[PDB]
Amino acid sequence: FAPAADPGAAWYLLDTSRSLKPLIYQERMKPSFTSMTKEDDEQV
Amino acid sequence: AIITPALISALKTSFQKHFQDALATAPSTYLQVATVIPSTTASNTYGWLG
Amino acid sequence: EVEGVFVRATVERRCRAGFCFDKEGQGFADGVLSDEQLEALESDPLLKVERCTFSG
Amino acid sequence: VDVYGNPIRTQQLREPQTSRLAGLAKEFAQHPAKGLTPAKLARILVEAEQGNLQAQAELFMDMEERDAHLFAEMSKRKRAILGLDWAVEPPRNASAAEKADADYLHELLLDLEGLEDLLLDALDGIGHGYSCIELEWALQGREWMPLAFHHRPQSWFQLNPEDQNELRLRDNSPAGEALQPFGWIIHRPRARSGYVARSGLFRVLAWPYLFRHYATSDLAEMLEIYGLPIRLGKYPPGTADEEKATLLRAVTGLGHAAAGIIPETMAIDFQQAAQGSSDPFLAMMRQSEDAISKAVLGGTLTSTTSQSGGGAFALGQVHNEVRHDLLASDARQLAATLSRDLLWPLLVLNRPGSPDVRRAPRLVFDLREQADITSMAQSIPALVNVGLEIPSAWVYDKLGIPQPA
Amino acid sequence: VDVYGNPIRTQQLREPQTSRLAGLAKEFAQHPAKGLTPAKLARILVEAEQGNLQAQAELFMDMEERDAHLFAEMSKRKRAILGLDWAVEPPRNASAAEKADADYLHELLLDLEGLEDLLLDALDGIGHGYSCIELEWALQGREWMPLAFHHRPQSWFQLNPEDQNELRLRDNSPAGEALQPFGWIIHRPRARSGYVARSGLFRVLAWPYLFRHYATSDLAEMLEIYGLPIRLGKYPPGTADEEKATLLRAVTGLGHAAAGIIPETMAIDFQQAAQGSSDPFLAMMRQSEDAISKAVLGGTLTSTTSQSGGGAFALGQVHNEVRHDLLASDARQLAATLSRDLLWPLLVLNRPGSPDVRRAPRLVFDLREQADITSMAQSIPALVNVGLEIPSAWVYDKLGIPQPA
Repeated sequence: FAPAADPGAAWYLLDTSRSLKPLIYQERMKPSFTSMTKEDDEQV
Repeated sequence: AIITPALISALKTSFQKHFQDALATAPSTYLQVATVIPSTTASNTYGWLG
Repeated sequence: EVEGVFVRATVERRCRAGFCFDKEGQGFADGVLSDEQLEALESDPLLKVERCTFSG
Repeated sequence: VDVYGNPIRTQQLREPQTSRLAGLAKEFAQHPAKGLTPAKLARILVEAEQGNLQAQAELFMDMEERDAHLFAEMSKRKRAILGLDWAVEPPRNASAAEKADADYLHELLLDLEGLEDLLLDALDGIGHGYSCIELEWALQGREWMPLAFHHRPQSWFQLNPEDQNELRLRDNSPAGEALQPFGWIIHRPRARSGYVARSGLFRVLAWPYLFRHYATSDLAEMLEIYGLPIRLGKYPPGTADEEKATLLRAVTGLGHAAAGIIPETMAIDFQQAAQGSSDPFLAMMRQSEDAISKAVLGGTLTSTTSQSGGGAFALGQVHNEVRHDLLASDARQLAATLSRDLLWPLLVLNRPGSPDVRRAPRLVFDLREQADITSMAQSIPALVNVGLEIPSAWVYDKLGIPQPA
Repeated sequence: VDVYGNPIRTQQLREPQTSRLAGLAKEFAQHPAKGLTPAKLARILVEAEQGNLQAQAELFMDMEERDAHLFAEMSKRKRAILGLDWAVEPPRNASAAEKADADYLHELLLDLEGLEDLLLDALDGIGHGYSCIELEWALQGREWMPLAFHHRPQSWFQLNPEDQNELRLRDNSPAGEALQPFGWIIHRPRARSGYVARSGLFRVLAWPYLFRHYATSDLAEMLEIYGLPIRLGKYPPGTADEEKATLLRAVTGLGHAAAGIIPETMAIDFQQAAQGSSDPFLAMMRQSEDAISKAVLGGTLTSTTSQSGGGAFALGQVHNEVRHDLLASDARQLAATLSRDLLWPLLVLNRPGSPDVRRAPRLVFDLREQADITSMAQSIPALVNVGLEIPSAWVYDKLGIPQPA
């Protein structure tokens, strides 16, 4: 169906990920974007 | 934008030396099945009288 | 897929004959041909620019 | 409850507040100092004013690491505090119960490992404008104990959108998260009057750092170019590509090579490479370093050095103006922060009753200045023979000698 | 158990942790300092921030070896500590059993060979940011003994992917290996507040080292080029290859050779070789050396030297500010590390019972500063004739004279 046999104790781990940058939070609060003065009262 | 990001690949790319030497030999096994006989000659000979 | 499109009725410098005037042509962020001419043609926009997925 | 009156619940003390934010512990600094220009620095500062303290904190860390003079000044300033003896004193005209509480707190602080590290971590707020240290609370039976002190990076916090003086954790939400009571020791020294974002000393020191960095980099480049002159070769029409390459290699290696020969039809001209001096660069570096010294430690001993000269009153001359003032200010602010954050939870958890907040014991740093023993010892006998009844308590306190027991 | 509470099993103490990692002992340093550019240094530092400490450790070793000024400063700083007398003291108001335990530990440390080498190895963490010393545990009957102290290179460790403050061995696995309890003495002095990777002093000192290296290499090259001028020969059309070679050899040897003759149709032009001075290079070297001196030992005695000038208070003037602070900080941190790592296993293995961790004896370095005997000896008689009852214990302690026995 969807199998995979991998080692875990080796110096390398299969399918290695890459957390290049953290989970930075991007926000649209108030007088920081135009969505809220020259637009509706929208925030993303 | 940038005209040719094609040629600027060399400068951007970084190195991750994590796949270097990420392997090892099988665990030693001759100890269980074989015994060490230290010697200092060119052709060691064993003798038994039966 | 090609990433790069300008579909906000935006202005870009396209040169027809002896002058460069507002027009939307290539409008892509990737190039494989006409790079020297694209530079003059692909001058980044004057006005609001927004990109889409033509996937052509 | 705490000093600020916020209700205190012992249920939340079993786990750190940031434990449920495993995302923070996996982050890496972005190093915004590399490739920094005055416009970028201005944008960073302005954004920090608006509640984006992450970039400012990372820039401050890079600034601390990359400048040897600034790092030495800050380390000296902090080590000045770290070497001061401290004691816990009971409130004004305290009663027997209050004296016992103060004594128990003093004994607890003496036997609490990691105090020096806590002081060092707290003193980071001098430059960063605010330092947050997370507490680990544990129960060894019936008495709460601070298991350890964890210093959390300033990049982990932000400003409240509804309040510019209140810090909050970064929990992916616009408003962040309020700081748990009794879970932190927040130290916010106040060099200048204003909001928390603008209160750091590194905000003052940023521009001289950039000036020095630019001057040093330019000097390094100019030293690299120095040496041989730039020399340009010229060739006549009808010189093929191979001959062009040969001429180019000859010109390239001519500086290292003492001698060479070319056809009379060619020509090589040796033009000035870089002619000047290091005087402007070094002048800028000296100006920036003097500014940093004055801003950090005062313009009487570091930048405009007090020079040599001993004597009985030499200690006073060197210390009292500038050095004593700065030492006392830093020590008093640190002591106030500690008495507010660490002493109070211990008093209100480890002891029975609800003592009034105004009567809490206060941590005091020993700011006593060494007094000339010889001059004063000469002076007393005349005064006592005259008839003055000088108390012995004043003498014992001022000399540092303890009263007989 | 240990101070951190981790369970302790005496089975694993028979063999060193790294014994089963024979691969480590066969490695050789890669010497990343050779051919080092600012971009390479920045990449090395950034990678070290992310858990690749091998390159950073090797670079730091090369930096220590290749810079004479930096090496001299670090050696002087460490030898300052190595010369301090030390003692083991019992906890606050200790009981008879605690006093006996402290006395036995003191006797054991006195008779333990290799203590000075252990202190020297631990002090490497000042520059490297962390030093790990492996312990060899042996049983001479019923009492455990540290057989020897082995200093393992900083290149043998890494950072935990899930924790940036926890070090681990390099066992070919992504997560490394956790450090065995009671198997190491880890010394991590804290000059600046931050993670372990950023905590080294060599991280601050790296850039001045590179500046000085570039300046010195450029000066050496310019001194090599100095001397004779570059002179270029020109030949007319119709000069054969043999004549070209003869002209080239003549030009090549003309500088050493006082005289030579050429046809009127040829020409030799003597062009400037390298005209300038050593002033810019030497200015850069002096700037870098002053920065290193300030960062290592303070900007009051080394870089901006305190100059000469004796006197009774000259010792205090030279020491108390800067030198005493640095000495006390380093000594206290080393003593805390030792009391945590070496004293505790001895107490909990070599003696019966389970003494409370808060009551463990603490190693103390003798930071007593020489006090002026003559001035104070003049001072006492006046005070005692006045009527003050100064304790003799304070006098004996402060003068260094021992109490009568």
